[PDB]
Amino acid sequence: QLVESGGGLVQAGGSLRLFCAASGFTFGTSNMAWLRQAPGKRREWVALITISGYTDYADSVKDRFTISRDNAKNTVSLQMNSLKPEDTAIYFCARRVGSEYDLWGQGTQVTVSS
Amino acid sequence: IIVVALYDYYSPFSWDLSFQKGDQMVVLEESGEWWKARSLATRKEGYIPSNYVARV
Amino acid sequence: GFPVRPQVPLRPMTYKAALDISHFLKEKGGLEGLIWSQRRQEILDLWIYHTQGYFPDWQNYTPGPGIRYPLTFGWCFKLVPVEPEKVDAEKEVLVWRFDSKLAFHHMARELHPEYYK
Repeated sequence: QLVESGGGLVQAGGSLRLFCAASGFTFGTSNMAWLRQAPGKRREWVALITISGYTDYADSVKDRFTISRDNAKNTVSLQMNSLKPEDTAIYFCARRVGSEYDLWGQGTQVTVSS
Repeated sequence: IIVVALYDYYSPFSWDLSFQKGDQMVVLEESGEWWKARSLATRKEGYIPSNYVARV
Repeated sequence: GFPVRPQVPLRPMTYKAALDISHFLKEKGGLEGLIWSQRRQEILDLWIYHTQGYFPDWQNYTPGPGIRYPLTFGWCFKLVPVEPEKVDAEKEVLVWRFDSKLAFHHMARELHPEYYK
């Protein structure tokens, strides 16, 4: 299982920190990612943290978001700064294998207002 | 190993030594076919295409 | 007296040449943000062939969809969707994007270790 938490109501310009606890499933040799899905729209890749702890981010997410992992707990986090209404979405964690996303959780709701 | 340039070589890259036909250079390193050289005139160093030069 | 200078000596791309050339283009602002195309990359690869002698067989990227990472460790550009984001990777429009971390992190090899044996 992949169970994310941290979601809530945020004012424009505010911050939020998301967290995922991962079960199964060999974690340490897994590339991990956070994605998000707005209503009606298509899921959008947001951040990636690689097996050897290397990171990458979408454009819309810049120098605002930060993805990190902690190997002792089978856990991955997403720090989100300077939030905007268009960041509103359900955010979920996933395992990336090659070009595809192997596993993914149901996610946690982030709602940003102004 | 002193060498002279058979042709002009202009490179936009900082790691290369640009030169003109005639310019003499000292070879510091025969590292394949791209050699590290130093210009006698300016003392600037850089890589050079070995087929652009001939031994003296 | 033949007035054309010879082709500079030929050689295969290395980590360090890719790093060096990536950084040159970064300083010049040469590729950043440019929409990728087969022809543009060919001009890029042939310019490196002509000026430096590298066989133009090195500038390959992971298959996507989404960001395409360089197979050649040392090359510090990746291709990023500019109209994100599609299911068919062949329909995604990409731009070159410099990424300093690609000098230290072989992203392609971590996502696609099968390419490396």
